[PDB]
Amino acid sequence: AKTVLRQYWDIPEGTECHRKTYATTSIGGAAGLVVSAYSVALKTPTSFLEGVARTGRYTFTAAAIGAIFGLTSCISAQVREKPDDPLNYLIGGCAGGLILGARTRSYGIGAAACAYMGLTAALVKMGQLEGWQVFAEPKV
Amino acid sequence: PGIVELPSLEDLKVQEVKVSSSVLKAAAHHYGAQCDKPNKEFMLCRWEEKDPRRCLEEGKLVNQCALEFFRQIKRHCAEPFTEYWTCIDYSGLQLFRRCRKQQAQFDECVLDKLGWVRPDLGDLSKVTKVKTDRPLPENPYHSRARPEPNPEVEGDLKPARHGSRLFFWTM
Amino acid sequence: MNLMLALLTNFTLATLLVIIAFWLPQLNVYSEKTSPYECGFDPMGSARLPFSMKFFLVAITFLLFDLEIALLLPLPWASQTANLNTMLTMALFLIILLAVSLAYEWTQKGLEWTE
Amino acid sequence: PFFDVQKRLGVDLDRWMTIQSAEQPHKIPSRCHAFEKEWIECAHGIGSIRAEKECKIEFEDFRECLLRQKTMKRLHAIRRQREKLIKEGKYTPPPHHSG
Amino acid sequence: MMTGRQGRATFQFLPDEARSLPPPKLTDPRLAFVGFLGYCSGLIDNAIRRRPVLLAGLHRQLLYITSFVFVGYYLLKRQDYMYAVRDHDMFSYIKSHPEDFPEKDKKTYGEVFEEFHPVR
Amino acid sequence: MMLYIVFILSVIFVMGFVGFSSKPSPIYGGLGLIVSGGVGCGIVLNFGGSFLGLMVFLIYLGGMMVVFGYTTAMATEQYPEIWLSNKAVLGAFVTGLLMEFFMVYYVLKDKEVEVVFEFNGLGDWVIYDTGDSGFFSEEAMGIAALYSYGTWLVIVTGWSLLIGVVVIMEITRGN
Amino acid sequence: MSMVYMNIMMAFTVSLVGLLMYRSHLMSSLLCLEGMMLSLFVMAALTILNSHFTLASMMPIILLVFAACEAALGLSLLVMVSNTYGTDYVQNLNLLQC
Amino acid sequence: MNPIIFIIILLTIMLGTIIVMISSHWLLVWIGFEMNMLAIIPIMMKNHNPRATEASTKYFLTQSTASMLLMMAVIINLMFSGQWTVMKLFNPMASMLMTMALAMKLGMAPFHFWVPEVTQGIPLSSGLILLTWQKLAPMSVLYQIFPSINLNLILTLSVLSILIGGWGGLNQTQLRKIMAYSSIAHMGWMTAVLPYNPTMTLLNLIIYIIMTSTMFTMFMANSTTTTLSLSHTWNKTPIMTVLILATLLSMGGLPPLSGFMPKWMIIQEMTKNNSIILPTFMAITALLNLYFYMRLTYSTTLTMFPSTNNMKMKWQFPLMKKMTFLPTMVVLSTMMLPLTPMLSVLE
Ligand SMILES: CCCCCCCCCCCCCCCCCC(=O)OC[C@H](COP(=O)([O-])OCC[N+](C)(C)C)OC(=O)CCCCCCCCCCCCCCCCC
Ligand SMILES: CCCCCCCCCCCC(=O)OC[C@H](COP(=O)(O)OCC[N+](C)(C)C)OC(=O)CCCCCCCCCCC
Repeated sequence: AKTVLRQYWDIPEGTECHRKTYATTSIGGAAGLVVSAYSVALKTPTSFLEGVARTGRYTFTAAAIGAIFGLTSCISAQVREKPDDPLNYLIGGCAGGLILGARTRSYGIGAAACAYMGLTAALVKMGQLEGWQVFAEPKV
Repeated sequence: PGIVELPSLEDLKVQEVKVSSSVLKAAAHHYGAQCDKPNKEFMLCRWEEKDPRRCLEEGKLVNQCALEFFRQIKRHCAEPFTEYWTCIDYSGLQLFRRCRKQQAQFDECVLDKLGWVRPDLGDLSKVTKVKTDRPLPENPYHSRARPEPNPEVEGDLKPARHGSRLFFWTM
Repeated sequence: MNLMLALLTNFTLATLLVIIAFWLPQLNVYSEKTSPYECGFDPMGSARLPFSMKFFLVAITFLLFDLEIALLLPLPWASQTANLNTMLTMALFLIILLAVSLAYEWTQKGLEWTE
Repeated sequence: PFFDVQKRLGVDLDRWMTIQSAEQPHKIPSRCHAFEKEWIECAHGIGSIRAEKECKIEFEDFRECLLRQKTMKRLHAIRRQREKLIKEGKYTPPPHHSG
Repeated sequence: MMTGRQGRATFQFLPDEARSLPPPKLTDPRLAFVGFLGYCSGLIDNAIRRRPVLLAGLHRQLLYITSFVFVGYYLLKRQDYMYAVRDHDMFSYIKSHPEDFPEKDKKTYGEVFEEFHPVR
Repeated sequence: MMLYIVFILSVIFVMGFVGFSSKPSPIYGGLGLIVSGGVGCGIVLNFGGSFLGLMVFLIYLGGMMVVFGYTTAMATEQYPEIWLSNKAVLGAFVTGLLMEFFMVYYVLKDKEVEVVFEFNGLGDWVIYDTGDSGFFSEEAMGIAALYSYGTWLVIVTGWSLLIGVVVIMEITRGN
Repeated sequence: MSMVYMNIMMAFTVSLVGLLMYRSHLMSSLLCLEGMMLSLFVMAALTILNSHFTLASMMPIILLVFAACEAALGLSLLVMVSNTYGTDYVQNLNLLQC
Repeated sequence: MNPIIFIIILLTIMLGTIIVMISSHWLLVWIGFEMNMLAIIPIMMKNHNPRATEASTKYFLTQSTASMLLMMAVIINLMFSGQWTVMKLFNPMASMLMTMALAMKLGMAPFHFWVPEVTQGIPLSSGLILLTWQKLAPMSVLYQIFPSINLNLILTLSVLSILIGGWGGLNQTQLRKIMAYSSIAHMGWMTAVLPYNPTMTLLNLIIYIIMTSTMFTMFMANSTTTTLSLSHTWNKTPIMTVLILATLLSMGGLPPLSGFMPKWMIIQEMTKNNSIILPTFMAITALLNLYFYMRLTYSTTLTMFPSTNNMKMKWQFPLMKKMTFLPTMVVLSTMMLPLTPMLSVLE
């Protein structure tokens, strides 16, 4: 995951949106495969094709969310000519939330996902600019 | 890093002692009594120098003295020695027990014709002292300089200044 | 090399004897001939059914005692040490604890087979 | 150790087998005795933070003796090159390397 | 962080160097609070076993108070020793590395410019 | 070539592991662990430890003999599964051998392989020591030091085996 | 890290993957625990014998001693599981819910 | 079980743990865990019922697997450093296996599935050993190998433990399962501050043990194992419900109670190391713990649930349970915040 993230953060914001969409879609797809593995392991599918169907259902939901975020957050930063703006990630995060609603067939989850995924994307962008550390190296 | 230094094939040239293991074991007790000084000199060099390249000259005097040892047996005790090591050579374990009668004949020839007295039990295992002019190696391990220790902390132990200083605590 | 060749020869001779046994004789195979043997009457059930082990507790204890031979077999070499007082103390301590284990199981009816 | 009962009581419970350069039966040496001794003496009393950078030379030699990674790579190159020369008839091995 | 301190006193409750520090006063407020916790233990002991809380077993209540105060006194000696050692190392290190702790050039507010932010 | 005897024994060592790791009837799984124990003894015995190799084989021969008795009592069914009777067992068996083949194929072709660690395919003989010992076996002298040096090891292991007997009786008492 | 260490470390991984993928029999999984101990014994014996670490030569023996205790302990539990359900199947061990 | 055999097996559990704490050789550390598992299982099988057999078997399978991974780490560490000392490991792969082996033993997420089930399947007294004493040995090892532990691995396990422990505890009505998921969540706080200040790991462990031992002692007094069984305590031992209220509030991290100290000190060390997002997330996620502690106070002390007629017969008998150290533990688990600077003795 370190490799893909470094690829994503090396591409300047608002440029090469085809590449950034590839990076985010990879991150989302990998997340959907990690969820499928545990779901298949802990909730045994009734048949092999029923479990391959479940893997494809979760992996496509996560890949679509990742693809829409990178695409929507990259064109927004391109049209506005504002690369270092968390508002671009807020738009991208909410779009990913809406895609989750469509896949779940629930308007309520679409609204909630847009609100919280939008904030999270904005917070991720701020941390990149400011230098926020989630797993900070010990210093004292 | 660096090139491993090796002696030339001319530095390793020496007259070998081409005698089988049964010959050496038959003469071992007398060999260790006569050739002690060059032997113990070389054996001190190996343990102090820890490098076979630094003890080649001593290693040649081991060969030179072993040859002179066998030449003296070849001049006076040729026949008794041959019978002795032929009987030791017969056994799979090269046991001394089975050749006492032949050992006695070999021991008496050297005693009369050379003055060699067989070492007693426990003599050859003694730790001995050797005089040598070779200087004692100073850095046989080629160690670097050891890192300086952390500055030691010493002095009078006074009370903590204003207590623990943990948030609002006064003590 | 010698040990491996000695093993190959022993198991090659064993194999060739089996091969001759199956290919030299005249065979007349039919169903009743190869049915399982139960003294003349058909077996009542499968031989693969569970077979209760009444000495299961003694069999577990064999695993623990069989590991004492691994700890005790080095004793001939251990007796060559210069620390005989320590070596003899721990040799007897180890054997004694092996004996206390036997005494405990014996007294607690552990060596008696289950009814 | 979390609680150092050994050090205070003066009893050696398990320190005698922690390193391979310690006293051995019949003074039998380990193959990497010199390398371990140098790394242990270099990094004594200076903490692992400093030893990780100030005794890096001794510890890399010690690891070379333990696993022989660099020696085997060097042997591989010589052996691989010799086959290439021989495969194209460009090198005749000497007698003492064949019999 | 002080586990490997140079002080070669390992697995000792109170290293001998701790005897250079003043002991806690028997009227120490921290020691009085520890003694009070012992009294609360005495009363809670009576209540769970359904005894007159204040009166029952005065012999047992005294042993609760004494046991807490006794243990508390030594935990305070070790507590003060550990903080004394913390300051000893800190000042020694600052002395051993003067370049890392320079004396800043003093300035006065008549010389230092501070931006002014109106509140209007 | 006999220079690769240790490597050839280690391939059988893995194949035996795939035998019981695929988990057929424990009767056949026990056979697989005996083969691995036998070759494992061979591998250790070629590095200079004869006591260790013969001992582990001796301990696992008695270990699987108790397991055999426990399999006929508590781990048996009407049709004990072999490495071919079940797709799950057969699938895991073929997978194990294929990975063994690829690892063996690449190490003997490239003389190297990088999986977590970096392995060298020159041959196990390149790391042996060129000096001889004295009049003793170094492995035997180390094992015999358990009683002169390992006083603490003898006590804990001795106590563990004692409590082991007490515990198994307690677990199996049933009342 | 010779080519022998590859197979020994692969044997441990095979037995570990074998232990983490139960089929039905508790006895089949117990064999994988004893298989893992065998790999660790061989890997430790090789390293110790190759480095001429004399005193460490007893460690592999002490490793087998405590492998038997675990193996005996695992068998004792298998007896009680069998006495309660008539088989050693792990699917019966589900009365307790996470 | 013979009382003498119970005492001997109990001391063997302690000896295994004590061997791990005093050992400086990795082999002895492994021997400590093996001795500890050998003695713990018979105490789980003491009542000899199917649920106890399942709990022991699940526990044995998990612990046995972890000990195999720990031995693999020791041997790999031996191949790359040629020494057995119990200190920082010298290979990254050895660290991951040892870290994961110690995570399985502790029951940290995602190796937590056994903790809720083993605790439910064994008596309260055996559960108290499982959730308090069994944590000393693995925490002893982490305390000594933390310099080499991968930061991402240890912090990931800590965060998952705090999440899974909080969520799992919401859907539980069994006290042993509530205490089990609470334990998993608290393991996260211990190992989250480990890379930054191992002293605060000891502080949280000591306070967690005291509070946890207090809850089991009070559940043991009334032989209550369910929420509703505990809901009758107000009608038999009213004082016991107040002590449960104070302890549960303390376990939730509410000041001025003792259980606020470990959170308060852990946030301090992480914020000194410029770790701000994680302490905030950890503190907020801990509100999940405080919710299902509050739910126990509601049905235990702050309300009066329906009783049953036969309860009147229990009014005529005293509590004959030993309840050892309960008056002392309950005080230490509630009123220790004024003595917080005493955490320096752990250094
Ligand atoms: C580092 C700090 C860490 C903080 C961690 C915080 C953890 C909290 C995260 C929890 C998120 C959970 C989201 C669940 C969504 C469920 C949706 C669903 O299922 O349908 C429910 C319903 C639909 O369900 P329904 O159709 O069945 O009907 C609901 C009514 N009843 C119950 C009667 C049936 O849809 C919603 O109502 C969702 C509302 C969407 C709007 C959400 C906006 C939230 C914005 C934040 C709050 C605003 C104030 C803050 C402003 C800040 C300004 C900068
Ligand atoms: C190729 C390049 C494409 C670029 C696209 C750009 C991004 C646009 C993505 C649109 C996805 C889409 O289609 O959203 C559509 C979905 C619709 O809900 P559903 O679940 O489908 O309903 C299906 C219902 N049935 C099953 C009955 C048919 O939205 C939502 O749930 C949103 C609905 C709630 C409004 C949320 C806004 C208010 C909350 C926010 C407060 C901050």
